[PDB]
Amino acid sequence: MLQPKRTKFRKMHKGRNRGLAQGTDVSFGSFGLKAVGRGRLTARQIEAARRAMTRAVKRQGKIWIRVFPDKPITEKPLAVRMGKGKGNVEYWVALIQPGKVLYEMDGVPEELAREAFKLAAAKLPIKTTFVTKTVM
Amino acid sequence: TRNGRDSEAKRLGVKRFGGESVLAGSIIVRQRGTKFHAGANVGCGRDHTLFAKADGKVKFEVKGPKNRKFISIEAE
Amino acid sequence: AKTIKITQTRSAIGRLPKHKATLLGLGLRRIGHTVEREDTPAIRGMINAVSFMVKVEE
Amino acid sequence: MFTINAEVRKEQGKGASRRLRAANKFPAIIYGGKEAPLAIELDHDKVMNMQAKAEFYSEVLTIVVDGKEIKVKAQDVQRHPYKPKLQHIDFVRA
Amino acid sequence: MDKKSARIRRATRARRKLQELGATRLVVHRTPRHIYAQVIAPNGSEVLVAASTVEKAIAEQLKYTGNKDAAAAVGKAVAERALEKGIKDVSFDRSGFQYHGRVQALADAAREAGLQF
RNA sequence: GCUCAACGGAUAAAAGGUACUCCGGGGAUAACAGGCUGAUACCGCCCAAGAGUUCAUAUCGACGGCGGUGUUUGGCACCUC
RNA sequence: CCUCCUAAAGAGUAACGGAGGAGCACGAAGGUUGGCUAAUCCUGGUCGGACAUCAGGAGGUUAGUGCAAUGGCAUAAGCCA
RNA sequence: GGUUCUCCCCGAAAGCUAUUUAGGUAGCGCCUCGUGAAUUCAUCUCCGGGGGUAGAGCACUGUUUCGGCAAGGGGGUCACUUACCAACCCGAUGCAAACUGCGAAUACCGGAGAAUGUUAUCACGGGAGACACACGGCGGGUGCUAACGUCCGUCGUGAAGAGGGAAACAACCCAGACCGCCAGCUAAGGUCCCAAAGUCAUGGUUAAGUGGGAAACGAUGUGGGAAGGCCCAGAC
RNA sequence: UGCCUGGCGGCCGUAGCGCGGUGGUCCCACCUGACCCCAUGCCGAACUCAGAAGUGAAACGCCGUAGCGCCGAUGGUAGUGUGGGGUCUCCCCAUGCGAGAGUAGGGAACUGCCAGGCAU
Ligand SMILES: [Mg+2]
Ligand SMILES: [Mg+2]
Ligand SMILES: [Mg+2]
Ligand SMILES: [Mg+2]
Ligand SMILES: [Mg+2]
Ligand SMILES: [Mg+2]
Ligand SMILES: [Mg+2]
Ligand SMILES: [Mg+2]
Ligand SMILES: [Mg+2]
Ligand SMILES: [Mg+2]
Ligand SMILES: [Mg+2]
Ligand SMILES: [Mg+2]
Ligand SMILES: [Mg+2]
Ligand SMILES: [Mg+2]
Ligand SMILES: [Mg+2]
Ligand SMILES: [Mg+2]
Ligand SMILES: [Mg+2]
Ligand SMILES: [Mg+2]
Ligand SMILES: [Mg+2]
Ligand SMILES: [Mg+2]
Ligand SMILES: [Mg+2]
Ligand SMILES: [Mg+2]
Ligand SMILES: [Mg+2]
Ligand SMILES: [Mg+2]
Ligand SMILES: [Mg+2]
Ligand SMILES: [Mg+2]
Ligand SMILES: [Mg+2]
Ligand SMILES: [Mg+2]
Ligand SMILES: [Mg+2]
Ligand SMILES: [Mg+2]
Ligand SMILES: [Mg+2]
Ligand SMILES: [Mg+2]
Ligand SMILES: [Mg+2]
Ligand SMILES: [Mg+2]
Ligand SMILES: [Mg+2]
Repeated sequence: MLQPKRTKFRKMHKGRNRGLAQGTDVSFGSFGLKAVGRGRLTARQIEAARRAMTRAVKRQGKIWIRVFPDKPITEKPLAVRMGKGKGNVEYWVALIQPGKVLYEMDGVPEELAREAFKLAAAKLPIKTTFVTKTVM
Repeated sequence: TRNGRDSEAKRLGVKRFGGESVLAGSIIVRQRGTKFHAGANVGCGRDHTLFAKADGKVKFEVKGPKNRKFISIEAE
Repeated sequence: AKTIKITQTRSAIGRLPKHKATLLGLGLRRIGHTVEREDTPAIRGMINAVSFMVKVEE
Repeated sequence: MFTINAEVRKEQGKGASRRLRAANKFPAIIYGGKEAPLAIELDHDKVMNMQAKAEFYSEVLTIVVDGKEIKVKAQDVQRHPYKPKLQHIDFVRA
Repeated sequence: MDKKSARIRRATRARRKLQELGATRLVVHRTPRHIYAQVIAPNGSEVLVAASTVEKAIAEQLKYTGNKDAAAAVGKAVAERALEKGIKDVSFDRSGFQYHGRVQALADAAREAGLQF
């Protein structure tokens, strides 16, 4: 399960998730799983999808995870009123804008990479597309 | 432990912008450090406040090898 | 300069304060009020800010 | 030999470029040499099927701008964030 | 720091204060072999008067160009030339060198000759 | 010469109980019910590693995903003091 | 009471929002004149080691500032007489 | 809690600061009346300014993945070595309210000029009210980018605003009612009937009463477009 | 008038760094000597004084060179003021403003006052 090893600060303002993605190209492998949607990926969703695609390629080839869940998410428990300080950190998300290449793969035939990515995509809360490496 | 504290805003910043006619003594900029340095006809106070040493027009300029900000007073 | 005619075309109700200030600057009083003004860039600046609610006849 | 047909852009900017893409066309630039850069428009479908071939990025292409022929090389490509579309192409005079 | 850069650093504060005061300055330069003196206008881009040991007219009547006696000669020379052009009030710029020996001899000579500083 | 620190400092000088209670008021403000919300809850689905001798989907189903209801635990304080 | 963010590129701007600090110190740790320039890493060196002091090189203020933070600071505001 | 005749002009606030203060009060802000004073003030144009926000970026502060190179830590040695871990440095890839070697749009300050505006401006003096705000838009904090939630900023409307539209519906859209008319034109929104106005014209799509509630996901539903594989050496 | 050098400025990396070459009559530098003026929390390293046997090695100046820094379009993209709109956590249209990064390319500074050496 991915998570920052240490952080300058514990908690972070909600913020917004406007704009288009940076890192929209297959830069390490031969194939990629690109986000078409906008949303948050939790560390558990990222791991769930990583496990699915790894089992699929029978632990042959190489996998890259282009996303990192560095955003701390707080939550107020049940029977707790409003105020009295910001809630406690429970999980970590990665903000996802349309275009982000989430995962990359190489060392496997296109057909297999396509299936592995089909299996991982089902564990994600946002719409994805299969992408291939390009000459510029 | 608990948060909840903050200090009073110190009302710092530029008091007289470029071109403004000032009488000698008028504070041009209240700042924490020397974000702006005193140029010609401009004095520097103990709290790094820049003030007019002569009547005239406020002039902002970038001078020197360190590309620093300077406030000067041009005669009008 | 030459004279132009400006007419308020929409209501000032709900308009930004600056836009109401501009309509006062043109002397436009009510919807449909046509007014004769000198075609200078200052008058043309005012016309531009409140363009959506005035019609110009040159 | 890749032959691309193009028209000169009668307009420039955000508004005008977005209007081309809605009209199944896309802006592109030709620069390099002593010559002034030429702002051009391309048919999306045509260039899209061409760039599918690896040779497009290596070979010298000919751009036909109002009769005139211009030998160029694909310098840079701005692709759509997630769709299989082209946003803009940089062509350098060869 | 190397000798030259270290000297310029030592000279910077006084030169900036003199610039600020808009004072006419008598700039002294010293070398193992020679001693120089220039009277520079407040703008700092134009010389009003100058004298040194590289000048044939001064070096001729001196034993060695790089000693306290030569310095006193250059000192007397600038003040005389400055007074001929009406330049009376100046500010001494030691230019990173200590106000001592040769530098002092030049400044004491200029003061004697009639220059006011 | 005051941690007059409740720091524009009611006095030099001050803690509690009331289910024995009382008055003026408030739905400006809690408890019941309504309302908004739906995190929680309950119900359903998507993916399918695996269980099922053999076989994912007879019956189940991990890691994760999307909803529906207003229905529990709650949030809010809009209605009635 | 002080510092930063929230604060929407002048000022100001709320919550039982997110983070910290003050209620002192100093006759020099003040004034001025004159001078000086860190951190960190690599190489070599009695005891001596990952790290003490010494020498060279890289580095260029990331050091330092009595103390929180931010803005400053080489003409140093840093360090010495 | 209540506060009694009429007409006319103007017209708030629900904010800041302090308060044994918090549903009270005081100063300031905003209203009104009077006196005085400048082209005083507003819009726009041109001119003179400072930004560190949006965006972006990754040198700095942190954080992050892949590759390359590697001081150092952990296990065998009886200094040498290892299928481990690995800071720095180099190349590649991201992330930031409390990062910035970049950096807008706006906004704000100042100068000049015209037009317009019943002085709208400033000062002094008389009289106040008000310091429970609400919703909607934009930018945020908090909360679950939950609440007709809560807390700031900024604009609009309601408050204190009738008329037309959104079935009904303070706060949304259009629009600001001095009085009379059995005239006319328009706005939002509409034109088959209830119900004023097109069963209007032209060209397409849909067959679900979709229109007239809802997602991941699923499917030879159907319209348009560009390409491609196989095929009379006989494809499906 | 030209070439070279020193000083003092303008400007503040198109101006800096690196690499290669190059200069000593003059200037500059290292250099020689040190009792003394003056100096070292020790040291003539530095500061300083008296000089001229040596050398341009270092430094410094100049010339060359795109390895790095630096400057940098055009076009597109991001954002955003105003008006409008949607499927309204986010977008789109009209209009105005319009980055940052990257790309082509530029680039081995430019300039004033005074003084000294040399040459015509
Ligand atoms: Mg636009
Ligand atoms: Mg108090
Ligand atoms: Mg009672
Ligand atoms: Mg209530
Ligand atoms: Mg209840
Ligand atoms: Mg409330
Ligand atoms: Mg009720
Ligand atoms: Mg501010
Ligand atoms: Mg602002
Ligand atoms: Mg100190
Ligand atoms: Mg000093
Ligand atoms: Mg060592
Ligand atoms: Mg009125
Ligand atoms: Mg009190
Ligand atoms: Mg301007
Ligand atoms: Mg941002
Ligand atoms: Mg690595
Ligand atoms: Mg008054
Ligand atoms: Mg009150
Ligand atoms: Mg209140
Ligand atoms: Mg409020
Ligand atoms: Mg509310
Ligand atoms: Mg009321
Ligand atoms: Mg009705
Ligand atoms: Mg009808
Ligand atoms: Mg329906
Ligand atoms: Mg067959
Ligand atoms: Mg020596
Ligand atoms: Mg040499
Ligand atoms: Mg432009
Ligand atoms: Mg720019
Ligand atoms: Mg640019
Ligand atoms: Mg750049
Ligand atoms: Mg070049
Ligand atoms: Mg000469």
